[PDB]
Amino acid sequence: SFQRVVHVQQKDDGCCLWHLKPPSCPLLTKFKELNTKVIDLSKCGIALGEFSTLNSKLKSGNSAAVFMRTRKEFTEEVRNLLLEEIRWSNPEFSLKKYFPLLLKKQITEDMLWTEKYQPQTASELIGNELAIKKLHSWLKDWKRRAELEERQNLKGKEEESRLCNTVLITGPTGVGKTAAVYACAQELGFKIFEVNASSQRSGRQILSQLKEATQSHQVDKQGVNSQKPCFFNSKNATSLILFEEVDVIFDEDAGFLNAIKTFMATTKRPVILTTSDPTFSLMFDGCFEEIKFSTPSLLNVASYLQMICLTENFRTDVKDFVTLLTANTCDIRKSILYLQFWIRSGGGVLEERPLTLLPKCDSGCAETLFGLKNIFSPSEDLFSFLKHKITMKEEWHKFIQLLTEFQMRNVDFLYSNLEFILPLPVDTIPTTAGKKCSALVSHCLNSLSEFMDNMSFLDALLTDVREQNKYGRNDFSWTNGKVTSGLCDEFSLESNDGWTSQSSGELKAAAEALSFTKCSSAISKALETLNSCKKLGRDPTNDLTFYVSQKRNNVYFSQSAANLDNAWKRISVIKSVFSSRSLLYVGNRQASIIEYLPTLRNICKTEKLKEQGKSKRRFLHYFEGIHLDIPKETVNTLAADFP
Amino acid sequence: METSALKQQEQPAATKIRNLPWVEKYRPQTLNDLISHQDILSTIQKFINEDRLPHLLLYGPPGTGKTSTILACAKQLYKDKEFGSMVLELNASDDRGIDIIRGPILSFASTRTIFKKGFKLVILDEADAMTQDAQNALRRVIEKFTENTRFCLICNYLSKIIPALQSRCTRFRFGPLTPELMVPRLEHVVEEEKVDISEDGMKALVTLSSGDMRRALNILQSTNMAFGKVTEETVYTCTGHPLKSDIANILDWMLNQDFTTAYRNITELKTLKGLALHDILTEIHLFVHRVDFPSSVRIHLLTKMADIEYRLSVGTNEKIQLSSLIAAFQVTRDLIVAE
Amino acid sequence: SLWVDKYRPCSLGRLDYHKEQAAQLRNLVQCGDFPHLLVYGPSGAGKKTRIMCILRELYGVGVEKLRIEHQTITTPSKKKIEISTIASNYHLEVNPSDAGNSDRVVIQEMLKTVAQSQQLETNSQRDFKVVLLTEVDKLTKDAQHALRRTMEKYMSTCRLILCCNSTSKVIPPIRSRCLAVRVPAPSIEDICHVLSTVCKKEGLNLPSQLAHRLAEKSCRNLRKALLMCEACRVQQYPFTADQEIPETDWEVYLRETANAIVSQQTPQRLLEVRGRLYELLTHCIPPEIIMKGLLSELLHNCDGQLKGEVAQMAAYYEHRLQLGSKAIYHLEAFVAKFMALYKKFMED
Amino acid sequence: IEPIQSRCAVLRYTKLTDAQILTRLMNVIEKERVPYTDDGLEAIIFTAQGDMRQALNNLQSTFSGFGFINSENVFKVCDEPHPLLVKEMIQHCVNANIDEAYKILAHLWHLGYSPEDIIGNIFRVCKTFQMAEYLKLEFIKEIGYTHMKIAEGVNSLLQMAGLLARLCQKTMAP
Amino acid sequence: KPVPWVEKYRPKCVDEVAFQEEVVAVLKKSLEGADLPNLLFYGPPGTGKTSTILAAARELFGPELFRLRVLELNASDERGIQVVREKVKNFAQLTVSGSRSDGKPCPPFKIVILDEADSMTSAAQAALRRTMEKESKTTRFCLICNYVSRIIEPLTSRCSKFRFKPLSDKIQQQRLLDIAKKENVKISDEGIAYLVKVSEGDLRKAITFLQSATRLTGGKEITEKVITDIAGVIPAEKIDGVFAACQSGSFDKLEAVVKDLIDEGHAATQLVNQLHDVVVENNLSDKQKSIITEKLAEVDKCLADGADEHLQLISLCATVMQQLSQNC
Ligand SMILES: Nc1ncnc2c1ncn2[C@@H]1O[C@H](COP(=O)(O)OP(=O)(O)OP(O)(O)=S)[C@@H](O)[C@H]1O
Ligand SMILES: Nc1ncnc2c1ncn2[C@@H]1O[C@H](COP(=O)(O)OP(=O)(O)OP(O)(O)=S)[C@@H](O)[C@H]1O
Ligand SMILES: Nc1ncnc2c1ncn2[C@@H]1O[C@H](COP(=O)(O)OP(=O)(O)OP(O)(O)=S)[C@@H](O)[C@H]1O
Ligand SMILES: Nc1ncnc2c1ncn2[C@@H]1O[C@H](COP(=O)(O)OP(=O)(O)O)[C@@H](O)[C@H]1O
Ligand SMILES: [Mg+2]
Ligand SMILES: [Mg+2]
Ligand SMILES: [Mg+2]
Repeated sequence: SFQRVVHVQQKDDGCCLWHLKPPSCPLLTKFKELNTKVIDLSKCGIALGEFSTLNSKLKSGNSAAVFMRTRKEFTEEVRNLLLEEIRWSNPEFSLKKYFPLLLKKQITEDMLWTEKYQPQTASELIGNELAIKKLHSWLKDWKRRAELEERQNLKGKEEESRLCNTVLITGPTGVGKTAAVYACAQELGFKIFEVNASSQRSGRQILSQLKEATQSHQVDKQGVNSQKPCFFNSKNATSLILFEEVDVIFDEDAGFLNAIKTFMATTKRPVILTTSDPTFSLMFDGCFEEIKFSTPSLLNVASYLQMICLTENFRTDVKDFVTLLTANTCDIRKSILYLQFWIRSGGGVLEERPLTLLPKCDSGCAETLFGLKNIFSPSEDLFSFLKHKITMKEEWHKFIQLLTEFQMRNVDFLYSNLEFILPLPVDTIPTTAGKKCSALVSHCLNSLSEFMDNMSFLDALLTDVREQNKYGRNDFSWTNGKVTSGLCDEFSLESNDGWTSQSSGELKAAAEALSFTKCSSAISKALETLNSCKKLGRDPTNDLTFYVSQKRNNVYFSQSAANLDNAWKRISVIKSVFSSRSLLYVGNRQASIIEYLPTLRNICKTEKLKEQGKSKRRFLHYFEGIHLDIPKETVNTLAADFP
Repeated sequence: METSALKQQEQPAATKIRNLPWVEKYRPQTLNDLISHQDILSTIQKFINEDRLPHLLLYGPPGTGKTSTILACAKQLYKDKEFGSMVLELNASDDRGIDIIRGPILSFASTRTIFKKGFKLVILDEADAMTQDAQNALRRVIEKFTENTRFCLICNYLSKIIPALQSRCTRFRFGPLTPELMVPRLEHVVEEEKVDISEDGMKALVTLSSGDMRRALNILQSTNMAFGKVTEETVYTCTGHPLKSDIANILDWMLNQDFTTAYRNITELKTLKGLALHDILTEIHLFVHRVDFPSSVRIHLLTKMADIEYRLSVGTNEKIQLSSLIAAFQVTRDLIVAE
Repeated sequence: SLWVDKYRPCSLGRLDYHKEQAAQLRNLVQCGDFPHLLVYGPSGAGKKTRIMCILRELYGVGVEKLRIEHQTITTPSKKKIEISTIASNYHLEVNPSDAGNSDRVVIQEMLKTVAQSQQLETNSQRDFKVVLLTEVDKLTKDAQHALRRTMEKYMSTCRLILCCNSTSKVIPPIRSRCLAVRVPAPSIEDICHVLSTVCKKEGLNLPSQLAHRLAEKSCRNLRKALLMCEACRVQQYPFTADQEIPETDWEVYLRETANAIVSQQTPQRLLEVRGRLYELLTHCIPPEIIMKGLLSELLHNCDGQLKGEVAQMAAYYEHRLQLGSKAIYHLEAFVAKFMALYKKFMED
Repeated sequence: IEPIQSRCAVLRYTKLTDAQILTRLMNVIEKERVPYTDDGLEAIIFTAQGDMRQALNNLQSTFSGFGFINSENVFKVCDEPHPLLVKEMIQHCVNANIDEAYKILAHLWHLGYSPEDIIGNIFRVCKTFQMAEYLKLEFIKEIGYTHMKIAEGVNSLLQMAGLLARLCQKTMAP
Repeated sequence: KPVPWVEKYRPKCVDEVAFQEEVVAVLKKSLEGADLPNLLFYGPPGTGKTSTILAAARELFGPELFRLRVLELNASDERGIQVVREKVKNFAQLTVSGSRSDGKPCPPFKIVILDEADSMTSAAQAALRRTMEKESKTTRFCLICNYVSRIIEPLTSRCSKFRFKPLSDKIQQQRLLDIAKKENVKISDEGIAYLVKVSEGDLRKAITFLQSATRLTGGKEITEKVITDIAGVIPAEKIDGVFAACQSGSFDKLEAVVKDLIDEGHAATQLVNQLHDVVVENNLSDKQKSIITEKLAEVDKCLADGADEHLQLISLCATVMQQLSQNC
């Protein structure tokens, strides 16, 4: 057809703007002629080493250093010296009660170290002591009940006890929930029937295949009973059901929750649930005894990992496993597996360190953990590279690759260790000459302010690799943050961009490295004149030193410049006080925190002040007198002070 | 599913008595009939004739002739009696997830041909719209079945293809047509179609097209059938582009008068022509490098208009941004004029 | 049940201030076809009290019998996210901004659940279920576009009551349909009268000048005034003329940080202020609040010439903070730039 | 997901240093009798940023296409914006010549190069450019700002020329 | 049960929209041939583009087939254009047989009225171009915008373009008087004139604000206070107080003024709009106007970004105060 698509405009006559003419002023009539002549690229050839780090000379013999390490077995005296060294490193560790156990465990291998050093007894576990004693007491009571039932059967031919038939265990990944369950079961001779997420566990399958495990006896009661049937469908020992990763429900697992609720109702045998999802304690409807595994103490697990290193006849230091644990968030499974991979590869660096508190130390685990040994020469050290002046192209490329390897994880490396990396003294927390000293302090402060301005620029006006606050909001918030990973097999089908990830990573790494180089160079040339002020008699080093916490000096480097245990106890405090019945309906969130929480802390502190004055007892009863049901531990936490 | 029959008889579908599809009137047939990118086409034909055809990655702006080129290569490589048994073409219209790679692609690349022995060809139009996991499977299908079959991926944006899929192929960019060799096509079609046109019409046609023939012929036939004549005014009216005289008067108002009178005149002309601030900024930017300004003035103007074009995207009030655009010139060049 | 909740008005005739506003709202709901209500005003002006009042005047008395439910839904990137929700059989209230930049699901699919629930439920009272999205100002642009198309599509099944502190981040097609309810912060005498009524209903007799001091210290925030009155009741049984108004504890922490920055000018003090600011940020206090508090605290010490420069610096770095991700960089860089400006100002 | 990383040992692979890709490229060339010059070596190493697969594929493509390994053939097959043109961009902007820099960038834009690979090539050349450290830092910062502007969706000639003006003005302003 | 006012008194058919002469004439010529081409309407909001296209759809079809044969869609969907293209494909694939008892059978093509077409990226615009070319003879597209320059060359070249000049103040005042007398609302001319002034020449916002006021204050007169507080417009006394505070040169009263504005619940974007509208039409120097307008643009970018209102207004007022007191 091809009808006329007429541009119709209501062009009325007049208005002095519809029919315009080019201006008569000389500026807009002096159009410069366009030139298209660029330089010719055929004449100019690209020389070697221009756009890359190509050099004519090549290093030979410095690299490809094969280890061929044949570690001599330690004798008794050197082993005892290492034992006393670790005991002086950790005076609060019962290091004598564990070393025969691991020595018996060690006495051409086809085991992972997780199962080679598997704890047979719950007392061999490290950390979470209250939780494992609670579990052990619960299972001992279940054994006593089973033995009493057998006694009643042999003779024949429950609010006060409050024996709930199920424990639900929750904690972080790899803290040893399954290790605790298995260790308790082997110590008291139970028989675990495990249901994993790797198996098809639908409701009709699990009830028709595992109900009579609870309802009836075991036909085999003597002999091989410490064996673990993993349920799947394509002295006497008592049954014990265990559900590993209960929070993982697929569409194939149809009606799993109703099935384990029927198991809840109609059991006569212990039922154990293991999950790492904190929200599953709220969603599940049933009666169960709750056990929480906290994150274990860093020094205790570090001593245990040093210990696993000792029983494989290597010596080492505490601090490297401290930062190794920090990088893995105190995950014992990840640390043990990487420790196995690292020890069985023959070690990284042979450096001797004579400490009394002898073979050579094996420091340098966290450097190879982050892949920093693939960037640097084995002679190079990280902080040695970072403190000195970067001038060559290859050192620049090493700096960029280090920062890039730290930028994909959204970790600010130079920022977190800014005190230990600047050429300035760092100490742990416990007149014309004055004009020049103040000028030096001013120059150092100007350099610091400039660097931190570029760092703010980098966070604000530069793209990050991983999109921050993607599922929760920014850090230190009590809305949520328990974003469990996906649970459906359907694909993401997202339209994210890929180029702006490694492009932005290179960009942020290069900008951070250049800004830090500028700042460190400025600080260096500022303190090059500090000798003149020292000769003048005035020492501004008290105003130039950096005060940093004790916990950040226990590591070689940190991935964070704050305290996360502090933030964890805070977030627990707001979540616990604002889960009470009356204050659970304050919807305006920001208003709720900045108005209710400081006034509540003021009320708590005033209440403690009146209680310290030997006043009447009823002054304790304002919190109970307004029906404000807050637990006493959080009231005591609120009544201390504001940090 | 399907969706190929509608296009397949959509291409030979016309009234043939009244409609005039000038874009579809002149179409290339073979490699010797696409008079553009002679190096690319000769390279592809040399790859075909030596039986050394590698995985091709045809990328560039749309309308440059990638799909018709690879259709000509497929028709010359395999005859009509075995075209369907040896060539597998897919687009992004049949998008069901990432199962398209594991479906027809994996089954077709993992078997021999049926009737006549030879290497097969896979053509994937709009491969940048494919998801990252589907492309991560397509690279493995490419890697393990490279000997039996070759892959030709047609895309518009090169950045949306993963580095591995790029690194398994050789890249060919269909660049825009230099205006010179483009103009002979326009004079051929006007001499055939008996159209009144001036040289300003040719300048506008080669300016708005920016190196394509499809939208060029579209603009040409639309302006011709709407007005009967093709000039600068009629083309920029039919296209509804910023007229050069209007941008010149805008720059005159920002360069001569005071703030308020320039503001009122610009706002009146903007509501008179329906002209946005983004197109004003683009055309004023093209205008800045032609008008003889000092280096500092040019730098300051370019920085301010880049900032305003960024601010306009996040969705602020365009009125304030327009007044700030006036302010960007009132700060420097009217002060220099007063000096 | 504090005085901010035990004595919260639930009827439109109980509101002592904004009586014309309350009468207008009552007359609006007497028509029975009220639109989406975009209610704005500063925090503590009483927006939540007003929307509960119009809910009670709209529905029956059953909107007081509320329940708490957690909803878990699937991301388009195939991840499960859980979020709390205060809901009833008559209305549902969901905060959508707890999902970061993924607020678009909590906008769209949650509204789908309310629509299907209203299609399932029938009570012969009203033909809509009120969906209350508190803190809609913090929603992203993509989420607000999803919100716009959902109000265009779901208008005959549910009615939307948005509550915000500002209509700046709100996109203009949203405000083009929602009825605007500007609730200004009530005046000093309104706070004094509310405090007098609350204290009389509690069996106490406070003086007028203590109520005026409390109203002036609260900065026209009624909830803060009520909480400070409750704390003063904790401190002393009689409302004395020398009753010390309970100062906000993180506010005086911020004031001590202000004395820390203004007192000594050295990078060691900069690190100490950095540590204090980290400690203050770990208390989940939003960064714009410390930004405004720091501005108000240091603007006392500067002269009249430095105030404009410090103000523009604060606004620029606040915008950098809002664009950015880690607030600590932008905040502490403002500390550093103010430190440099102060040091180069008192040296000459 | 975090449970697998807990259940594994995480080994990190880095981008290959240009010496390594040069050595294995020379191994392939000496095993395949490829005629070459050092300019072609630098061009191939540039077109493959630490990517051995891309280097080998580009080398095979130019040897199958033109048969000789120099810079001109490699950039005729890889078809990137030419790094000498981008080096002349950066060199003009060091001298604060907005006219020549915008001349060369208008030439690049009219050749059909997208904004994304143009700013990518500008960053890649500017990373190894010979200038002062502070000017390199400010150049990198402005390049990253403009690159995020291209990433967010605004990608026109005006943004490119604006970045050119900012890079020029960083030299003429203290 | 009832409908909002804006969709109630829109014209039922063509030729009933006033102030437009050639647009309705070409529309009537296209309707007499029973063939609407691909249509593009551009003009400022509250002018009648949506009313004209809806009236044309009602005229060409039957009212019982009016809703079934048109599809209203917006281009600002958050999931890209994949959902929009699949919706258009679903609408064009589905065909509903229709019959009119008036004597004219319905034309076969379906109508997709797409709003906010100028908020569309070039890739999405080319995708829409290929979608329209796929359904050229089965679905005629409607594109609604204010700025035709944002629409790229191919869709703009293939569409019949129509300009909608906004209505004068007298015409919209007369129409609002007709609305007031039709809906039994007691109205003075001053209130309608102030409604026209605060709607900024948009009839849709004026009608919406009138309906909002007559439902907020039912059975009562419509004063200026309710219109001011419903339209969101800052009072002029507040703006003059801001100007006097910046002219004073004292920062303390400046802080007091912005604290009064913030605590009154006044939006910062509206304050910035009124401040700019007063600044650009005053006797200030061009340098002062330039610097003030640049700061206004930066602050409005910060507000649309989502920064703090109080700090942004403090900074803008500090810049205005320094610029005004620099000459003193
Ligand atoms: N506290 C611990 N003491 C000693 N070894 C431990 C400890 N926690 C974990 N392990 C080791 O880590 C291995 C695996 O621990 P698991 O119990 O499987 O982790 P988990 O608690 O189940 O967390 P999941 O299953 O990954 S969510 C055990 O076999 C031990 O070798
Ligand atoms: N070099 C050319 N010279 C003349 N006409 C051309 C040329 N390239 C393409 N065309 C026209 O474009 C039609 C088909 O080109 P396409 O292959 O669709 O373009 P394209 O490069 O593949 O970009 P797409 O298809 O829009 S993604 C041909 O039938 C011609 O009418
Ligand atoms: N000239 C006119 N004749 C008749 N009614 C008009 C006229 N101008 C505006 N209106 C009415 O004003 C109201 C709003 O106009 P609409 O057409 O719905 O929206 P608009 O003018 O397209 O602006 P948008 O949709 O926001 S871009 C409708 O009720 C129209 O009937
Ligand atoms: N008319 C009134 N009389 C007494 N107290 C009121 C009145 N209106 C509001 N309040 C109190 O003021 C506080 C304001 O808090 P809220 O309702 O959350 O408003 P916002 O959402 O603006 O912070 C409420 O806790 C309420 O108890
Ligand atoms: Mg486990
Ligand atoms: Mg094509
Ligand atoms: Mg409309």
